[PDB]
Amino acid sequence: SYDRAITVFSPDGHLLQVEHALEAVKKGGCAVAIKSSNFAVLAVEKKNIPKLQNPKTTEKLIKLDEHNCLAFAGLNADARVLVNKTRLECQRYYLNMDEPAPVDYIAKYVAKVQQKFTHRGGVRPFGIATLIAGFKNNKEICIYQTEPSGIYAAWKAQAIGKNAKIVQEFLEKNYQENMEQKDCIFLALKAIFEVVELSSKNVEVALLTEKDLTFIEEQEINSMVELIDQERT
Amino acid sequence: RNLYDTDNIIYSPEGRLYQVEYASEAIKQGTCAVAIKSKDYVVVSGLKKCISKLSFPQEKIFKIDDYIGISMSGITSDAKVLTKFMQNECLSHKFLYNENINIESLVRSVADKYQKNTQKSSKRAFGVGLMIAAYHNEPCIFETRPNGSYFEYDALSFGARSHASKTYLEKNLHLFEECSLEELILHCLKALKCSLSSESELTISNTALAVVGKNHPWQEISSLQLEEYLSKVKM
Amino acid sequence: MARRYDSRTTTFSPEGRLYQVEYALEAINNASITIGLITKDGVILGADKVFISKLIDKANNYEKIYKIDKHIFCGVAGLNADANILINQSRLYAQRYLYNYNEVQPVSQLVVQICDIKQSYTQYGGLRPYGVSFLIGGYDTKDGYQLYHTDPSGNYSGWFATAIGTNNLTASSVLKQEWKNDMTLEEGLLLALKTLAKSTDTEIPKSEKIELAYLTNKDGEVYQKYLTEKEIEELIKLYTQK
Amino acid sequence: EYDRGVNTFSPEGRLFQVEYALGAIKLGSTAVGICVNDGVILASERRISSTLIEKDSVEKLLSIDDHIGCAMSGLMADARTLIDYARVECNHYKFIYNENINIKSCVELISELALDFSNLIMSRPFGVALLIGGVDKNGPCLWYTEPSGTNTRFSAASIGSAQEGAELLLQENYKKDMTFEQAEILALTVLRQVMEDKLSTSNVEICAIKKSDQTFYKYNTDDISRIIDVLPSPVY
Amino acid sequence: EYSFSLTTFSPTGKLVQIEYALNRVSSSSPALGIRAKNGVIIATEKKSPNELIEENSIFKIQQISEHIGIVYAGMPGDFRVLLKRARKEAIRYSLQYGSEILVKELVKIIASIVQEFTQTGGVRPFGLSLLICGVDVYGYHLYQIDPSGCYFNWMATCVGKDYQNNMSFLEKRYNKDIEIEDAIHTAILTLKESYEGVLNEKNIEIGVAYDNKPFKILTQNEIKDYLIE
Amino acid sequence: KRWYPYIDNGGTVIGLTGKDYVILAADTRLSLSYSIYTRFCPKISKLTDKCIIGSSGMQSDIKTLHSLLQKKIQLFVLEHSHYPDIHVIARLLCVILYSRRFFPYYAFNILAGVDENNKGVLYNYDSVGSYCEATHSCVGSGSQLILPILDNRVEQKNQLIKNTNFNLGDDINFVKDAITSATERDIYTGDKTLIYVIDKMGINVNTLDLKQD
Amino acid sequence: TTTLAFKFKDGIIVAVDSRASMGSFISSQNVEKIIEINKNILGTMAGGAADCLYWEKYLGKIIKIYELRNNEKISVRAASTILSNILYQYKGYGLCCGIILSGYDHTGFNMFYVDDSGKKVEGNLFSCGSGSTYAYSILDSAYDYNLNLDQAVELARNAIYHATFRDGGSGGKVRVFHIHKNGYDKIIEGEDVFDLHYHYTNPEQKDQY
Amino acid sequence: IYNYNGGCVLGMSGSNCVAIACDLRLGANTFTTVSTKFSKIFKMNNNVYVGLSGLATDIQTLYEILRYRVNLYEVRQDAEMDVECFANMLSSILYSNRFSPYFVNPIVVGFKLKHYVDEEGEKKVNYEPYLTAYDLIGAKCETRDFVVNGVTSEQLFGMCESLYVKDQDENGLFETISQCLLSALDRDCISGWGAEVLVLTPEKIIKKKLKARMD
Amino acid sequence: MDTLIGLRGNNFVVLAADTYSINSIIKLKNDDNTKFYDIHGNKCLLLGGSIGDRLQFGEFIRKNVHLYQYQNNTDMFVKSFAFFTRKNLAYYLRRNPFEVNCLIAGYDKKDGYQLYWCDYLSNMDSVNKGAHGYGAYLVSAILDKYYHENLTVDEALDIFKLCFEELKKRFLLTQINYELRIMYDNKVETQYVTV
Ligand SMILES: *[B]([O])([O])[C]([C]C1=[C][C]=C(C2=[C][C]=[C][C]=[C]2)[C]=[C]1)[N]C(=O)[C]1[C][C][C]N1[C]
Repeated sequence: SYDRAITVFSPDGHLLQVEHALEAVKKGGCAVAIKSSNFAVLAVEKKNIPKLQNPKTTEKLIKLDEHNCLAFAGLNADARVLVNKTRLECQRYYLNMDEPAPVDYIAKYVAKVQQKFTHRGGVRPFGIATLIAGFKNNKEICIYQTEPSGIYAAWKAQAIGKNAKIVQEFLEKNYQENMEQKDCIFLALKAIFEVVELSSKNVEVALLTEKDLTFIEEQEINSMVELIDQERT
Repeated sequence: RNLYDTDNIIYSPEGRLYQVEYASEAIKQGTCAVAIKSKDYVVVSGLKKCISKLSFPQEKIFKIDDYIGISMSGITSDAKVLTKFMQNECLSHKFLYNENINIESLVRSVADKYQKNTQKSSKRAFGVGLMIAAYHNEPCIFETRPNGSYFEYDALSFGARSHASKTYLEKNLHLFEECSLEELILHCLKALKCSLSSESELTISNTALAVVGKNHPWQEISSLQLEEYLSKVKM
Repeated sequence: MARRYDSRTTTFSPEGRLYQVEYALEAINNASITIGLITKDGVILGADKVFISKLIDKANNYEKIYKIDKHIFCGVAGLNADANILINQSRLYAQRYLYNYNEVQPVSQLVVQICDIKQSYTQYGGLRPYGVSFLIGGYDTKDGYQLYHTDPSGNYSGWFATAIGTNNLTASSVLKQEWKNDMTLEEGLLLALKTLAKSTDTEIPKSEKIELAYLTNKDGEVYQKYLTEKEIEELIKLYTQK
Repeated sequence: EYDRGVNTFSPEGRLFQVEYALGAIKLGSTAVGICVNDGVILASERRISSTLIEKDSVEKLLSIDDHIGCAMSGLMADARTLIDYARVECNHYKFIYNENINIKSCVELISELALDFSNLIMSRPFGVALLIGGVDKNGPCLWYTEPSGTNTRFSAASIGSAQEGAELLLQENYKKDMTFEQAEILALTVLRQVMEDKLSTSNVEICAIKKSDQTFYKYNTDDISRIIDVLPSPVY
Repeated sequence: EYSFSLTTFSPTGKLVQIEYALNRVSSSSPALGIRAKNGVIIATEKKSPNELIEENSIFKIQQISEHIGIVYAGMPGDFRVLLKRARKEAIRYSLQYGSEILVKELVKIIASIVQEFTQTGGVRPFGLSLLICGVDVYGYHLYQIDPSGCYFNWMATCVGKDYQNNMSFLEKRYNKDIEIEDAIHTAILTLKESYEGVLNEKNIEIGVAYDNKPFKILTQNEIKDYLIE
Repeated sequence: KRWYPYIDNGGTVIGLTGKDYVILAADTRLSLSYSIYTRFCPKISKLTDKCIIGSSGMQSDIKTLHSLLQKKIQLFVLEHSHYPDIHVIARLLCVILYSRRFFPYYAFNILAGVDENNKGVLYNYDSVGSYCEATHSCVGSGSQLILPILDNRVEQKNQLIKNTNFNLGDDINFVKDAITSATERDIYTGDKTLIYVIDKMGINVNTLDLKQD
Repeated sequence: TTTLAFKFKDGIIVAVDSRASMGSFISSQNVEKIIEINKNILGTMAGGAADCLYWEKYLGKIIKIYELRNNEKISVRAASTILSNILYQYKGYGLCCGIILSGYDHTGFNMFYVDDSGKKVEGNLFSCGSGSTYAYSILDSAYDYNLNLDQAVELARNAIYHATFRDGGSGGKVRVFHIHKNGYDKIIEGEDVFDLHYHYTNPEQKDQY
Repeated sequence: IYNYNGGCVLGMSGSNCVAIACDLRLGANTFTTVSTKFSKIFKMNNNVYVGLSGLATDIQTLYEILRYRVNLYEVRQDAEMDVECFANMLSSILYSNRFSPYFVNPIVVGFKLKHYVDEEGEKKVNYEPYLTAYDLIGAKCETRDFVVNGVTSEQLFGMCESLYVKDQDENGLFETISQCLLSALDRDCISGWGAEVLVLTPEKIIKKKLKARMD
Repeated sequence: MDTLIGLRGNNFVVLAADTYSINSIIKLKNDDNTKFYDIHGNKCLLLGGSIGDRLQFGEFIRKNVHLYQYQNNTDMFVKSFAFFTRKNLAYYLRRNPFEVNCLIAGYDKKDGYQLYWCDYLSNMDSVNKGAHGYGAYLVSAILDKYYHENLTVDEALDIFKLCFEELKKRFLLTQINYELRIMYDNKVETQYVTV
C-alpha cells in the first residue's frame, strides 16, 4: 500500500522482502570487475536475439561521472532509477564540494539509498546488486560491490549476478596483485563466461583509467575468445 | 479472539478492545514499584532490574519537575516518550507563566496522550503505566493505565508481584498520619520487600527510592543514606 | 484498517518476481499484435485491429498506432484504456523537453521518461501496474531511426523488429527469417503485411483489419498514416508476389 | 505478518516486530567490550568472506565522535544508518552546546530512533545491537542498545553470534579493578576462545578510548601484535 | 495505508473488477446512439414507471453543451457525478479557447477520468457506459465510453441489456447515408423490438443533433408522431 | 503610523571578573523615553548555582530571553543529568540569540560564572549571537561611560602598573564607585542596584542604594 | 578590521587585528578572529561579527561530520565551496562577512577569500577588512614568496601595524599565525604599542605626518 | 511594452491574403543595438502566424509556451488548430500572469478556415483574414484590417490609416505594408534596423526582407 | 564592469574576457580571474556581472549540462545549451536577480560554430559578434569595421588584439590582461594576452 512497511521481520528474524530481492539478482546477468595498479576493468554478460535487438540497450557499464563505472546485475527496471539518482547525486556533490565525487562516497550513497528503500513505508526494495569502479580523493582505483540489502564492501576482484559463486571461487585463486592492461582484459574475459556461453557477442567489456573510460571493441574481444576455447581444449 | 485481536479498532463481541487489554499487561511484567502518601510527604520506591551480574541496574525512578516524579512500569521505550512529554510540559508552563504546572491538569494532559494512540489504527496503545507522584500544595499520587484512564490513589503497586505488595498496603492505614519519614520510608520499603521474591535477591542498595513533600523537592535517597534504611528493613 | 483488504501490488514473490507485473505481461500476451520494422527509408509500425463490429467508424480512427510527437509514434499492445494515460503522459514529456531545450526530444530519451513512470508504479505506491507495453518508433538526428519495446515492468530495449501481442512467436519467427538489414519502404510494408497475416494465421489480410504507418524522414519528417484505401495496393502487391 | 502489522501486541504483552528483530542480532561477528577505570576497550571479530576483499572498507568498530566508538551486531547495512544518524546528532550537540556529548545521552537519541517506526520516518524496527563506549566524564562508560529500545549500561558486555559464550567468559574473568593492559589481554582471550583458529592481526580490530587522552584509537597492525604475544591463557 | 488499488490483475491477466462493472452495464436499460448524414440520434428506453414518479425529473439523456448531448446505461448515481464533472471540462475548455469544446477532446478527457478510478486506490471503477454525441466543425460524432475507460468511435451502437442481438438488429438496418428522420424510425424500432411487452409510449426518450442546430431533447408531443411506425 | 517595535528601557549592567570570582552589578530602574515605569525591575536572573545573566536592552525581550534560557538549561539538566558549565551556557545563548538574527532581540547580555576550581569568567554579547571572554564588560546606557572607567583600572595605560593585586573587597568597592558614577552622569541609570558576587561557594545579592533623579 | 595571508615559501601566514567596535565606540579590543575550522584549515572573521563567527563555527560542524563519514581530511577548496553556498542563501537578508579560508590539504597550500555574497576566489595574497587597502599596499611592495618564516611574520606584523595605523576601526593586539604541512602554530598573540618601534623609534616628538 | 528592446510588429489584411511584418532589431538598452536577425514573427501553425513585440525575454518565454500548447493541442487533436481558437488561448495565457505580466504586445495573423461544402464535389472552402491585436494583459482588440503593436504603435497607426485600402492582392498588399513600415520605422530611434515582411496566401508564403534604413 | 567579447566565424568561435576581479570595488583582488565555464561537449559559457552570481549561476549550468550528457550518452547541442541557459536565467529573473551577462559558444555537428549573446535580462539571440560589460561600447565598433565574412582564426585574434589595445587606451579602467578561448578544428585552445 501507500505508507505501509512491506519489508518486515520474519519470525526467524530475516527480512523476507530483502531475501527475495537477492533471488531477483540471481536471475540476472553476471558482471565482473578486476582491480589493478591504476586502472579497473569491467566485463559483463549481455543477451541479444540475433539479427534483432540492436545492442543499444547498453544495460551494464554505466557512466556516472568523468571517472565512475557501474556494472549492475538484476532488474533492469530498477537499474535506471537507481543509477539516475546517483548521477543526480554525483553532480550535486561536485556542486557542493567543487571536487568530483570519490568512488567510496558514491558507493556509500548507493548503499544508503538502497538501504533506505528497505526501511521506508510502501516502497519495494531495489532488486539490483551493483558494483562501482572509480578513484578516491587521492588517485587510487577501487571497486565497491553492493547488495540489495544495502551492505557494501570494497573488493579487489568481485563477480556479481547469475551464478556469481562459481566465478568468485575461480577469480579468488588466480588473481595477481598488479596485472597488465592486457592481462586484466584476459582475466575478466576468462572469468565472465566461465558461466556464460563462450561466444564473443555475449560479453561486453570496458576498461576504466584515470580519464576517458574506454570500451573494448570486438576486434580483441574475438581475439581473446579464440585464445580461450583452445585453453578449454 | 483470533479475529478480534489483529487491530486496536475492532471491539470483541463483549465490547472489549483486546489490543489495549494486551498492552495493559505489559505493565504486569515490569518490576514492582510502590508509592505511599503521608500527610505531607510522598515516598516512591521501585525495584531496579539487573539482567546480568555484570550489568548496571536499570533506572526505575525519574524526575519530572521540582516536585514531580514518576516510576514507569512497562515498555521502557514508551515511557521515555512520556517523560520527555511531561518534562517539556512542566517546563513550558513554568516558562509561558511563572507558576508550577497543576499536577491534576498535567496528568490529564498525559492521560489523553494515551488516548490519541487508541482511536487511530496506525498507532498502538502505550505499553507503559506511570506513577505520577507529586506535591503541588498537598501530596498526591496518580496512575495512568494504557487505555486512557487515570486515578488518584493513596498507595500503588506495579505488575511483577504487586498483589503481594498490595496486601501489605491494603492492611496499613497508618500511612495518613505517618509523619517522621523514617517511620514512613520503612513502611514503603517493607512493602517493596513483600513483593520481592524469597530465596532470591533481597532488597539491596540497588533499589530506587525517592521522596517529595512540603519543603522537600523531588530528591533521590543517596546510597549512604539509603543503606541504613535497608538495615531497619532486616529487623 | 484495511490491512486485510490490501493486495500488496508492490511486493516481491517467493521467487524474486512481481506477481502484478507477471500478470500484466500475461494481459499483454492476449492483446492484438503489433509489428515494428526499421528500413533504410523509415521505421514501420503496423498493428492488428481486433474486430468488434462492422458498425465501428473505421474511417478516421484506429486505437493502436498513436502520435506522440511529430517525430515519434507508438504502437500499443495491451490494455487500451490505460494506454491513453501513458500516451498523454509521453505527449507531455515530448513537449516539455522542447519547452526547455528548444529542440525536439530524442526518441531514446522519451522512452526512458515514459518507462520511469511505468516502472514507478511497480516500485512504490501500492497501485496496480500499467498493463500496457508499446513499441515506440521514431527518428532522431543523433542515432537515426529507432525502435524501442517497453514493458509493464518498466524495462525497455532497442530493437530492429519486434512483434509484441498475441501469437508474437509466430510473428517474430517470420520477422527473424525475412528481415534483411537493408530494405526499402515498400519492401518493408510488404513484410509487415506478411508477418501480420501469418501471426493471425490468415493467408491474406483484409484491410478492414491491420493498419500501417511510418516516418520515412524526407528532411521534414512526413509521418504518414494509411487510410484503408492505400492498403489494397499493399494487399494487391502482396498477392502478386505471394 | 500474515495478518498483522508492525504495531501489534502479542497476547503475552510483547510486541511482535521487536521480539522478531531480537533474533536478527545473533548472527553478526562477535564483539567484546570491557570498561575499566582507565578507558574502554572494544574488540571485534573480523569475518573476511574471501581473500579478495580489502579488509579495510569493511569495518566493525566505527567512531560516533572524537570520544565515542561503537561495535555492531546483526544487519550490517542497517547499522550504518544509526551510526551515521548518531554522528550528526553528536556533532549537532557539540554545536549548540560547546562540550562533548555524554555517552549515556548519545545512546538515548540512538534508542529513540530505534523505535521511530512505532509512531509515538522509518517503518520497521532496527535489527542491530550496538556496544557504544566512551569517556565523556564520570570516567569511561559502556552501553548496549537493543532493537527493543532498552539500553543497559554494562561493565563488560559482548555482542555477536558468540555473545552468549563471550559473556560467560567475561562474567568470570572480569574484576572491577584492572589496569588498561589487563583489559586488552582479557578482551583478546575472550575472543581467542570464541574466534577461529588464528589470532592474527587480520582477525581482530581492537580499538581503545583512553581516559587520559580522551580520544578513540584504532590499533594498527603493530599495536595489535604486542597484545597477542602476551598469551595469559596458553590453554588449548 | 488507505490508498491502495482495489482493482488488481487476476492471475489470468484480466482486471476482474472491470469485468464485474461491465456485467452491471449489461443489465441496465438499453441506451442507443445512431448518427446520420445530417445529425446524431441518441435514444434510451426508461421503463414504464409508476404514476407516482415525475418522468421529467429523471432524464437519462442530459446535455453537456450547446451541441453535445449524452446518455448513459449503468448506475444513475455515477452518471450525475460524471455528467457534472464533464460539464466542467466543457466550460474549462471554453474558458481558454473561444469555441465550444468538440466531442473528440471531450471524450478523451472524460475517458481519462473513468480510467483514474480504475487504477487509483480505495475507489471502485465507474459502473456505467456513456454515449457522447455531438456536432463539430469536423462533422458529427458518436462515441462510447466503457467502465474500463477505453472509448470507441461508433456509427451506431447499443450499451444496455441484451445489446448483443440489439446491435445485430442495427447492423442489417443501418447504412452510412441514412436519413436522420429514418434514423429515428430505426431507433424506435430497435428499442421497440427489444422492449418486452411493447408499450413504447411514456417509456422512451430521444435526443437529436439536427445538422448543427443546438442539441434538443424531444418532448413527448414530438415523440408520439414517431410511434406510428 | 508604522509601529516601530523596538524601544530601549535603559539601565546598565556592569561585569567585572577577578582571579577567583566575578562581580555582576546592574541597576533596577525601568523607564520609558523620559518618564519612569518602575524603580525596581531586576535585570539579573540567576541560571545555575554558579552562573547568572544580566541584560540591559528592551525589558520585554529580556524577560523572555532569560526565561527561554532557564527553560533550556533546566531541560538540559533533565536530559543530561549535570548542570551545564558556563561555556556550555554561553555557547547555547549564542545559538538562541542568532536563531532570530533577522528579527534580533533588542537586548545586550553579559554572562558571568565560574568553571574551573574558580576561574572567574565573563562573556558579553551584542544583541546577535556573538560572545568573547572579557575581564570586564558593561552594556546599556552607561556602557559608553563605564567602559572607559573599567579599562583604566583593570588594564593599564599607566606608566607603572600599581595595584597589581586585586582583592575581592576592593573590587566590590570599585564597582560601587563605577555604578555610582554612571548614575550621576547618565539619564537612564537606576536608583537601586543589585551587586552579585559569584564566589567559589555561591552568589551574593547584596544591594546598594543610588541616586533618585 | 584587518586580515592577511601569504602562501609564502613554506606555509601560510594569516594575520589579524583584535578590535571589535560598534559605530564609533570600541566595544572590545581582545577578540579572536582566527578560528580553528580544522586541524589544518583555519578561517578569519571580518565585517559583521556574528554573521561569520556563527557560520564559520557552523562550517566547522559540517567539516567534522564530513571528515568522519569519509575518514579523509577535507580540502580547502571543498571547505570554501561549502561556505560560499550557504552564505549565498542569505543574499537579501543583510549578512556581511568577509572570510579568508587558508589551510593545507592534499593538493598543497590553498587559500580562498569568501565573501557574504558567495564570492569564492583562489589566490595567494588575500586581505579583507576596512583597513585591507593599506594592508594590501604594504604587502604588494614587499611580497616575495621566497621569504623565510622569520621575516614572513615580520612582514605580516609590519602590514597589520600600518593598516591599524591608517584605519580608525582597526587596532588592538596583533595576531599572526603560521600554517604547517601538519597543523598550525600561534607565532604572535601580540601587542600594538610598537608605533614607537618601527618608525619614530625614539620617543622625542609627535611623529609629524 | 518597453523602450528596452524596442521593436514593433505590424499586420495587414488583403483581398484574399494577409501580411505580417516586423523590424529585426534587438536593442540591449534603449539606444544600443546588438542584433538585426531577431525576427519577431513566429509560425504557430500552417496558417496561424503570431507576432510578439516587447521585451525579448518575454517574447521568447511566451513563444515557448505558445509553441508548447499549440503542438499539444494539435497532436492531441489530429487536426490543424485555427486562429480564433488559438487567439483566445493567447488572451488567457497573458491574463494568467495578470500580476506578473509578460511584457509583450502580441499580434495574431492567419486565415480562419471555414468548412462548408464549397461545391457538390468539394470539402473545404475559402479563407478569411482574421487580424487581431492584444496588449500585455491580453485584451482581444480584434480588427477587420491592419493591427499594430510595439513602440511605434502610434507611428504605425497614423501611416496605416492614411495608406491602407480595402482589398488588395498579394502584390498590392505587400507594397502598402512595406511603405507603412519602412517610413514608420524611420521615425523611431529605438526600432527599425531592418524589416521582414511576410505576406502569405492560401497557397504559398512569401518571405521578404526589405532594404530598410539602418540608423 | 567587466568586458566579454565574442567573435564567430565559419570555422571558429573565439571568446575573450578580462582576467580581473573587481571585488572590493575600491580595488582589484585577483589579476587572473576565472569567468569561463568550459563544458564537456565542446561548449563554453562566459559570464560577466557580479562575481558572486557568476559562480552560483555558471557552476549550476555546468552541472545540469553535464548531468544531461551523462544521463543521455549524447552531447548536448549548442542550441539546446544556449536556450536552456536562457530558460534558467529567465526562470530566476523574477525570483533572484543574477545580474550575469552570458556569452554562449560551442561547436555542433549539425549547426557548426555558434555564438549566443545573453543579457542579464534573458535576451538570448544568436549573433556573429558579441560584447558585454561597459567595454562593449568601445569594442563593438572594431568588431564591425574589421570583421568580414569567412575570416580565419589568425585574423580573428588580430581583431581581438585591436579591441584590447582600445580598452587600454580609451576605456576608463584600463584592463590589461585578457584570456581567450579559441574553438576551431575540434579543439578548445586557451591563451592569455596582455596589453
Ligand atoms: B571590523 O571592525 O569591521 C569588525 C570585525 C569583527 C570583530 C570581532 C569579532 C568577534 C566576536 C565575538 C567573539 C570573537 C570575535 C568578529 C568580527 N566588525 C565591525 O566593526 C562591525 C561594526 C559594527 C558591528 N560590527 C562589530
